[PDB]
Amino acid sequence: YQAFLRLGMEKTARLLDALKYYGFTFSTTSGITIGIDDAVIPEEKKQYLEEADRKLLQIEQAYEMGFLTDRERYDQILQLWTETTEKVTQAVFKNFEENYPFNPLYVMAQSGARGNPQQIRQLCGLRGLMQKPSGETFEVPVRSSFREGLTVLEYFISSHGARKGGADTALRTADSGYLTRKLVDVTHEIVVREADCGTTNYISVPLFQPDEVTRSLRLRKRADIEAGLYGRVLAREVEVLGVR
Amino acid sequence: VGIVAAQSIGEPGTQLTDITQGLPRVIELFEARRPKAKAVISEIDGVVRIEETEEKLSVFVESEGFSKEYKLPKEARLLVKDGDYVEAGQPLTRGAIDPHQLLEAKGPEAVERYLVEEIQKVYRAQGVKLHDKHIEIVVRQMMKYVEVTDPGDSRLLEGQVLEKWDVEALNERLIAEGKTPVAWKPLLMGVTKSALSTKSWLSAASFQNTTHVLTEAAIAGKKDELIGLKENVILGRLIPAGTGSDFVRFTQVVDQKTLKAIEEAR
Amino acid sequence: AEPGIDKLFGMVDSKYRLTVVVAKRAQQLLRHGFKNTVLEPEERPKMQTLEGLFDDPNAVTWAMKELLTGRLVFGENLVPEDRLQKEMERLYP
Amino acid sequence: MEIKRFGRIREVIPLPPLTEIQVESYRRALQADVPPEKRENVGIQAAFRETFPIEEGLVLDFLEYRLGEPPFPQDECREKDLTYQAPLYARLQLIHKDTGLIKEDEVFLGHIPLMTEDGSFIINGADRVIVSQIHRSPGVYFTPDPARPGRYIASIIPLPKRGPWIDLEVEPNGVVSMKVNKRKFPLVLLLRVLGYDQETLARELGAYGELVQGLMDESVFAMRPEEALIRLFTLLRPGDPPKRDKAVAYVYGLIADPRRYDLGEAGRYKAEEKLGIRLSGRTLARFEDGEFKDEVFLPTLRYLFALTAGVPGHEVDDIDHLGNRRIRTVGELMTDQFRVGLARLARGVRERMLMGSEDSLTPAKLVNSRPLEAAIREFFSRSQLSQFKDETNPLSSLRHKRRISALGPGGLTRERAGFDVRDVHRTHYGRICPVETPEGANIGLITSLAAYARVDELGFIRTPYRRVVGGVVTDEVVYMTATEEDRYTIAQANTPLEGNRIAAERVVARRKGEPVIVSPEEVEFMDVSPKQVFSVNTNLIPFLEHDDANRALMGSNMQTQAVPLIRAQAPVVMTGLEERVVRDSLAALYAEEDGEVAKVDGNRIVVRYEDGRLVEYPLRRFYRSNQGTALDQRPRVVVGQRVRKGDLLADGPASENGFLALGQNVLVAIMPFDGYNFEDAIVISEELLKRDFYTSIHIERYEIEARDTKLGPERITRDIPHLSEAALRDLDEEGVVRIGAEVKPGDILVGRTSFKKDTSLRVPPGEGGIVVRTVRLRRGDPGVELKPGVREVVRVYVAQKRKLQVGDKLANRHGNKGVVAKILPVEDMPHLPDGTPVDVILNPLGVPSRMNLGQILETHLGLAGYFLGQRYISPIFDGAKEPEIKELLAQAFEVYFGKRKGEGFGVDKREVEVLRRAEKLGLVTPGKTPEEQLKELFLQGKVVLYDGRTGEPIEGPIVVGQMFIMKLYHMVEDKMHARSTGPYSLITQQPLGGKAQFGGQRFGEMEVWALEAYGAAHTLQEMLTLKSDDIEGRNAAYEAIIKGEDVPEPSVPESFRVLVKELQALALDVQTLDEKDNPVDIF
Amino acid sequence: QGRFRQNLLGKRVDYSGRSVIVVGPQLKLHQCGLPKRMALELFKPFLLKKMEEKGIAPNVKAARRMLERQRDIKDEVWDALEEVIHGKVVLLNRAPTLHRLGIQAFQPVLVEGQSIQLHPLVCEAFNADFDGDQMAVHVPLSSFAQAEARIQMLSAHNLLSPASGEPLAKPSRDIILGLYYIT
Amino acid sequence: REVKLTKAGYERLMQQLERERERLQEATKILQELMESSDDYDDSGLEAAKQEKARIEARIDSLEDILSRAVILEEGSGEVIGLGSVVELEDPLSGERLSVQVVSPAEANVLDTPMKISDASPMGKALLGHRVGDVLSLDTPKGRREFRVVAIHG
DNA sequence: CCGCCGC
RNA sequence: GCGGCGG
Ligand SMILES: [Mg+2]
Repeated sequence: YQAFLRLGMEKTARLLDALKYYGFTFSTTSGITIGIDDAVIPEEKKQYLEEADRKLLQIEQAYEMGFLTDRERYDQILQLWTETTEKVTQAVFKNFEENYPFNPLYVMAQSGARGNPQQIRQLCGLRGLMQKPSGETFEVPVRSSFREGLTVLEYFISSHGARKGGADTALRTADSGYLTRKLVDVTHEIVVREADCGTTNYISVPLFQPDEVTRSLRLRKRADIEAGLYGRVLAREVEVLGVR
Repeated sequence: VGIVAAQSIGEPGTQLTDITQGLPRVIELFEARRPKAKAVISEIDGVVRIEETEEKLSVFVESEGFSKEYKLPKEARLLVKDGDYVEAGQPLTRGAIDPHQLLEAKGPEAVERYLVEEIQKVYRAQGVKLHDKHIEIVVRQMMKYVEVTDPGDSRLLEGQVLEKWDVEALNERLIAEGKTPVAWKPLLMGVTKSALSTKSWLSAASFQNTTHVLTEAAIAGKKDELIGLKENVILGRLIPAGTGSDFVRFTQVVDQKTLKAIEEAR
Repeated sequence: AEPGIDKLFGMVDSKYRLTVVVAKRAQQLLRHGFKNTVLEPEERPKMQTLEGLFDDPNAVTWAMKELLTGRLVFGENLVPEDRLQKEMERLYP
Repeated sequence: MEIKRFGRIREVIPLPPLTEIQVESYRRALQADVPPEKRENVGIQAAFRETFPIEEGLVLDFLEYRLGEPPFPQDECREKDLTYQAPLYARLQLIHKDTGLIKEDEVFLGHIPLMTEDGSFIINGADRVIVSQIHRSPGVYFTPDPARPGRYIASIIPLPKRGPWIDLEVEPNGVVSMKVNKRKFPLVLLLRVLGYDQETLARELGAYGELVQGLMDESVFAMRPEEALIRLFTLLRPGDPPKRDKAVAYVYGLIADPRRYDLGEAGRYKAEEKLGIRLSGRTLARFEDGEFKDEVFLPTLRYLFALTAGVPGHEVDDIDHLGNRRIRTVGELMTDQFRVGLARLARGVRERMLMGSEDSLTPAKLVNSRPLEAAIREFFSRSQLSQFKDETNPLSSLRHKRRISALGPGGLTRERAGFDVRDVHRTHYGRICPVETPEGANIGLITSLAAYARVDELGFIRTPYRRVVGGVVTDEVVYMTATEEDRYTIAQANTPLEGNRIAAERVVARRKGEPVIVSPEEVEFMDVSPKQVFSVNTNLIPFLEHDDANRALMGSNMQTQAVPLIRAQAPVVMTGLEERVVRDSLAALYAEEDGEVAKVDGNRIVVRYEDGRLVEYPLRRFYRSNQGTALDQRPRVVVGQRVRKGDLLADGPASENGFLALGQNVLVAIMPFDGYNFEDAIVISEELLKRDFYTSIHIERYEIEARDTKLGPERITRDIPHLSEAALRDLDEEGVVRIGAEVKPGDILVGRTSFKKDTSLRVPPGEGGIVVRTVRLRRGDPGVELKPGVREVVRVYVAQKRKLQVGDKLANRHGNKGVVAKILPVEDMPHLPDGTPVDVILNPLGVPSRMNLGQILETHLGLAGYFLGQRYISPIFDGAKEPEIKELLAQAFEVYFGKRKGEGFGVDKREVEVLRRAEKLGLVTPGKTPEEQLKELFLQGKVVLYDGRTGEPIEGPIVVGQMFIMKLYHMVEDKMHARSTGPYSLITQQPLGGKAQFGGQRFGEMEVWALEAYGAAHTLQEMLTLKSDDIEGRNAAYEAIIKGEDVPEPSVPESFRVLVKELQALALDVQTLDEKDNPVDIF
Repeated sequence: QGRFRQNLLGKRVDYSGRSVIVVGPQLKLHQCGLPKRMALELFKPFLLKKMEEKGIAPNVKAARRMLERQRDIKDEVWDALEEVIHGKVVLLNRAPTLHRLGIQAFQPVLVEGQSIQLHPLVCEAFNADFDGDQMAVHVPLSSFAQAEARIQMLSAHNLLSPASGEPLAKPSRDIILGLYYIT
Repeated sequence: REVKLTKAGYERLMQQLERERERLQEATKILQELMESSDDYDDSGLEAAKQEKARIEARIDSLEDILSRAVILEEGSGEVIGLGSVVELEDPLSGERLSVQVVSPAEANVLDTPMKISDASPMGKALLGHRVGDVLSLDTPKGRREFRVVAIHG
């Protein structure tokens, strides 16, 4: 982006090819590959699962006494894992950051290359919560990692989700850019022909967002603010922090 | 730009699979509609006051002398409370809003800004990063038509192009005297209907019904001013946009040798 | 990418403008003969099987190459429509 | 090669007859192998008894149905486009009111297709498959109400489609709601009709409900009993005679509407258990004694009131539970249409009872095979269920042979409603693969069935389990019905056992689709094997346990598209089913009984059994598969060999040695190259092309007909009207092209002449090859069905060798799919310390995002097998484990590096250098000897590899191994038309194609926009003009280019012109105008 | 499918072609790998003329027969083709044409085989991976069409996305991977 | 209506919303990268990232709902067991001591110091409205055990 | 959405 | 228009 604004269009094209060339070469000589051992399981996984496991017995003994409602039991257990799983997440990463800075699987993920934190976790840590047919997530988590054999049932259970996702990708894909269609229908006559139109009736782009937690003025996210102001033309002049 | 905006908004639609959203929210938004979970907007701008329980609750915007009664079912979720102010078109219920109502209460400059943002809302939550420019270009066309309440040329039950009226009114007060004000009412037609009833006949002959379109365009000897990609496509002529751009379709190249050579012809 | 496309863009008030000039100019390069150039001396385009790009490979390449320099002029209404093509045939064999 | 398998879960019983679905279904469908004395009770015969006892007085009864002389043989049916059907007739006797006379005789009523030993059919020429079907098994269910969260509604559903859809609902306002076919009426109204009196009714029904105040309400209509039958009739929408015309009521009685499903288990099962108890007859049928008996009605409501009252038994029925889902086996499907034909025939015969002179009418006068034939024929050739047999490779056809579809009749399931059905339901366990479903629209709706999944008496896919008593596991297996499985606490097979005794305290089990940790004392049933959880198709992926279910699918489906390679190699690492697939599929040919071999021809194999019989087994030499793939049987037995019973005599299409093989095992380095394996590209070593590693044979069947025009018969001769002799060489046989000739694009394959001319089957642009077989059907047809007008037909088979090239796409069983980007010279591709170079280089990057470690596993084990020279068999969830692999890899280090020490040399300066970067990487334990180090690095599954281009190592061990990869039915032969100009439609002016000219890609508006946006003015103009409609534009364009000139400027597109006129043709007057509003001329 | 809906809904193009795409690592965003054999047919007319320009053929009809059945045409016909394509470019299209980048222009560099070599960086623009996806290619006939095609339509000129001002020539997985390991 | 929480409950829940906010911003990035990735498109990547993102957004909505209209009751003093009250129950026979604190359904958490039990919880229902000295029972899977409100503490 | 293959 | 596959 910087190169584009700074040195011009085609020159940037040159740099891209440049990066493209080196990136690739260095890529081949770097010697990066995947091996089942490359997906390293954190020693603490056996810990956090045990810690969470016993913790599950407390929740059980607590209901087998009559303290927690049928529902409370459930919600509390999910919470148990929802956190336990996230715990194991940062753990695997902590292990790579401190011990194997140059892990193939890891390096791939960190670098904009490939892999996603959530996936990395399904290999080294463990993919834990997969929901039932309807939507209500399962009570038991998928204790395994892909590194180790994902069990018979854990697999089956996980199946439900993969299928719902496939169905979703279907009817959503075949929509055939339906919107690209209608959009085009109402904007297919809009074009740019002009001389600085004289009418100065402008739109003021808001820099602050109202309520979500309650009434409290916040600074709209960096992203969104950009979206509304980037490449725009100021209606009227504005002295802000010292610049005109 | 028309295209470019339509495109940038369409591609992303492929990944948008109580309150309801996703593509449907995008279709509901581009199409002026009454969403699933409607939220009663406040038509009057004053302060708020409630009346609790009773098989029905009630939110009341009252001030100077009148209060706009809002019936909030015993199963609604209202977040404005007994006490403070509420501008026209402010969410009195929780959830989605209805454009038409919001247009009446607050006004147009609000509908527009509502649509734009409420649209972005979905793409943002879906990772997509598209410039507001585009949602704007579209939305603008959603209100390029207005109704008539005070006539001068044609009768007051018509729905015609907003700008075509800025021409009538401009020359009715400016060039030719007799200030016959052409009072109009901003109209929020849906994206689809904006298209449906798009001024040029050529274009109509394409989607709706080719019979009706030509029928009417026949009677009033219609002159299709060739501007717009669709209509001009049929002509098989160079599109009014791109290189066809009236701005550059006519450009001449000469060499200092032949230029002084035209002076040699003089 | 392209040779000084940056420079080119900076010479026109609008993108599409560039294309038009570029094109029509390529037209004149072949229509009124292929010698209607302005930078044929040392430093004219070229190919690699032999040095024959000196005659007629790609027209546009020339155009742009010629426009990169302050030789040609382009405008909304520079020269009367018909008179242009008449004078050109006369001074170019 | 030694074969070592790591299975530790005692696989108790062998897999069932994989194609049993179809096979047995047809056998029992039409019991034609055994006599009528013990003739069946279902299929054919049942459908017969159904509509046979005819009563119009007339009386025509069924005796015996016999059939069995197949007009012609299989192959003949294929070469002649003939449908392989059996002749079917039956003895029918007509009894007369004149008790003293009767008539027996036989009438042949059409031909019915037969089932092949593989399980496929042969309709019009080609082989087709009748796929299974699923639906709401005609029964009675109770589901919650739509909007009103209040109470639930009752449903009564019985096929066929003619049968009424009944529902039962209770409303606030008042009483019952029983809506049949778009309308509702009082539930009592009918009750009264039948005999249920206010008194008796209320008592037994509301003895616990209080709703009853709903039924006993008639104080006006409830005091007239029969009259209520007439009352109900008035409630029919149509105005009709109130004279007791049971008719529409006769309809929902016993005959048509409800069901004739076998009495006892068909619908009754849904009865007895689910609700109520006993069934009388077949359905709510009893129109006997003036009064009616409906032992079904009150119960349905009798459960409604129980449902809304207490827990008499909690019946909330889960629709998708396979226990209320039946699967339609071929048989039921064919039999179904059969009884429809039976009905259609029974229709005319009754008409022919009043139509003629009494005894003057006999069999013929009552029977016309017209109905039944069109009936059956229509199903096999028109029903949306019978399809082309996907035979890319045996496995493929086999899956397509057993997959279940939801869409079909339309009365079972449609298109726009499926989010619910698409999910893999709880009950799909062992009954439906959760992986076999296809990607894209139509997902989860069409899927192949499980391993041991076998259809029972009436559909409900049953699965096998192992009853366990106390801490003892048994071999006594039971095939449970989806519903029955919920009653028990079943446990997994992974449960450690000491023979028959469990081994752990907290031993996993699943109550009802719910994971629960149970005790050894509560384990009532155990899973047979992990296999049963998936399909055959899936059961073929090595380390499935390490592969994300989403990609596993891609992996299963990809095998279905594997293409037969000349050199077939079984996977260096197998699942354990490869043997079986080739076996129950009928690719290879086995030996029936023990004996010896006689002749081992390359066309036939004759063996002598030790019992006293010598048979000649011909081998389909080189046959054209449905998908155009080679199908040859290559004898693997030598002359005079003592063969064991059930031993491979010859190998099938991809099954070499008797194992299934599709693609080959190649040495592969898993690293990144320049960019040749960028997103999903693959790099291949020219070395592969050299040993014809990846080469498949293909055949294209071009067909030409000698049509009979009223302008003069199109003769087929060597006479080529335009004077060529150089193009008439190959065409030596007067008319036909000679076998063994080389046909290139544009040569004449077959000649023909027609009226004002040369109309000859030519080699369509693309390619041809070598003509290998030819078929001509002249006048005196032996037993072929030549369509009308069709004088004679000519078929020409052409084939060629497919060597792997850059466009081709391969992929492994795990899901890594990709196309060949560059074919590298062995010269400079990744070679190992010892001269051995790799075959293919997979880009690492495609493994993390997608989750399929399974491949990286297979590769490790595959590495051991290379230097250990051995193939392995790793079970689904029970296969090889990470420790055992490292063990075999350790063995492999002594072969790789061991021979290295003796041969005379040590470590390279290169090997040492990569070891430095490896220890600094944390792959090797610092401080150990290079020898020791490399071993530890090899065990990781990574070795050292030198560039090949530079001879310098690739800093960092790289993993390598034998990965089993296949070539897909994707040749680039179907992927590239290059059109400069040619034929245009004569109706619309479009560059359509046909024979010599390719077509032009469409441009659609979706792409025009693309252009518009760019500001691509002329580029767009060009696409709508010079390239499409301006007949003068494209003309000037062509010319100009011929001239090396500058294309002319566009004149008004004919579309503009054509519009002005179309507008002139009517009142409308479209006039084009100038600057100052004045005229302008297009012409 | 009437007549008013005819001029818009679309149709098939002359001078078109389509094939399976394959990654071309060395290739620069500027160019694109196109199969000579395809180019031959694609640029047939343009080739014919150049054939007469060079003694290879006496006339057009001759040049045509010359390509009617003859197997190679070796270096010379090829020398001519490669000469005719000099600075011309072609367009490429991807399966669903979603945004303006759905079609980009590249300079063809003749190559062996069947597949079409595409630049890695543009693989993001056209939703296109190499598991068998196929792209269609077109040719700008007019010197005006050619102009716009290579000026405002070429790949290297459309770096930024019209959607957001963010780049679309972003380095993908492989490149990044390398660049990172080295820094 | 109204949701009641303790000052401790408020802080705990408020912080939870904060943490979930950072998680939502991180799940965002990932999703954005995937959508622009489009290399090995149409796979688990998107559906997974979007699904995870959803589970998050849901916990956020329920957190922002409860926190926007909850009341705070300052009850360190009083006698009867009410919301916020930390009771201690002693099993008669065995003399087993138990520490519990009844709170609104949203504050419940078996992981807290005194086990936070829902107001609308069986055990939570039985305890509300009683004082030091009281004796009561409820149903339990193994049977029914009565406890005596040992003392009521702030 | 675009491309193909066949009654 | 029906069916099958690919992106
Ligand atoms: Mg793809």
